[PDB]
Amino acid sequence: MLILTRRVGETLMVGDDVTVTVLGVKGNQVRIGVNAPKEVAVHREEIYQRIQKEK
Amino acid sequence: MLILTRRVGETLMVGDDVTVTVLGVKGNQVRIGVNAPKEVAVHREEIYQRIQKEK
Amino acid sequence: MLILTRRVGETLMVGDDVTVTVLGVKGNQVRIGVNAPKEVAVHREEIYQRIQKEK
Amino acid sequence: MLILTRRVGETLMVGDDVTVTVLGVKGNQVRIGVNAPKEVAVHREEIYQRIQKEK
Amino acid sequence: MLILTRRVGETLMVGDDVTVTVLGVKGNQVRIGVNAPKEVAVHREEIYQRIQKEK
Amino acid sequence: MLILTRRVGETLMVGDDVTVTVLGVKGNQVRIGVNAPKEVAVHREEIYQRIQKEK
RNA sequence: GCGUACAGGGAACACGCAACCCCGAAGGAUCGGGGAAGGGACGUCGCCAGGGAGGCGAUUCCAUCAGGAUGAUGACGAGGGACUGAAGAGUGGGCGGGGUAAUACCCCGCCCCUUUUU
Repeated sequence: MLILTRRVGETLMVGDDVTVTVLGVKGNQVRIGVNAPKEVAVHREEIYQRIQKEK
Repeated sequence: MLILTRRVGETLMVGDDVTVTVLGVKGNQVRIGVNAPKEVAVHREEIYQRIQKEK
Repeated sequence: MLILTRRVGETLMVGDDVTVTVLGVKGNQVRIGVNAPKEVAVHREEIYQRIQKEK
Repeated sequence: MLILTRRVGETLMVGDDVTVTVLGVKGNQVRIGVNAPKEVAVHREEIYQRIQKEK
Repeated sequence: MLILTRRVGETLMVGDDVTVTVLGVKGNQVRIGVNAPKEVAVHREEIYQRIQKEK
Repeated sequence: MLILTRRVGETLMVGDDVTVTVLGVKGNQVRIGVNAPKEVAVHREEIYQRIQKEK
């Protein structure tokens, strides 16, 4: 928790085989990248997050 | 795989129950917050993997 | 009175507890930023607010 | 918040009677030059602000 | 077969004089042009082959 | 005659026995030219056609 | 990612464009509509030779060291209430001195332009 200074092009083996990686910083948006396996779902979509909060 | 944009002080629940969360940007560095639970580990990249597999 | 040659995105507080910053510089254009509490006022071209003050 | 887009020397007074001006821009450096009285304080957010935080 | 790597506007003759070029690429829908003689029954994809199959 | 939309490889035959089908897009270059019959002299891009014009 | 000379009070991002995704009930021709979002996209830009098929080149505090905690530090006289500064280069413009038979050019003390120093 709170790992400061993971620079743009690093962080290649974190979590466990899920690889959260910073790929591109432009101002105040940070294009994060998850490479989780296909049996583990990733959702960011607000309305998909509201329907994962509903059902 | 590429989630679009996650901005400063957002990103409530992504992936599984890990809350990979951004905590601002000071220049060209980031501050990733990961509140994964207390039996899964989050270590950094393959330097530590080659520490343990050369021990 | 010429306190500091302020860099792009340098400060977070200048003077007293008013939180006046900068952000965004395109050439000679410098976008100043005031994050004051809303009970006090700020104006770009104050000639009509001074003439309405005298009214 | 992002109220004003001044170039070099375009205004000399911003706001009410607190006298936060802009007097010359050295490119990326921008010069806040004030004429607030001695009974109110003017400071910065620097190592002297950490000195005033400590003492 | 797989006679690939043309750039924008690159090819002008494929086989005999049928003049199949490649226009600009916006997204993934490529803009295949053809400037053939119209006496051959060139069309779109296999829905028109289904149209001549029923006809 | 200029079909503006074709998707990535969704055809197998187009028109008569020429069967233009794309496979891949990176940059602004494209793959083309699959599955022509072998009896017609197919060559590219144009400099071999100028070489046969010298013949 | 690129232009704005424009513009008014409380929106850490105002107008084009590009860029992306989807539909056509679509054609003999660079045809329309919608949005700032959605889905598995190992992201952006650039070049080379060929045939029943695929390969190559460059990327941002690149400032370090450390964790499982809304961290430490490395960066300007080194801080300033006089409308404050200090240091270093360069393009130029004027003055005076030197590189001295002499002319032109190039360095040095002074003032303005650009740029560097949390």
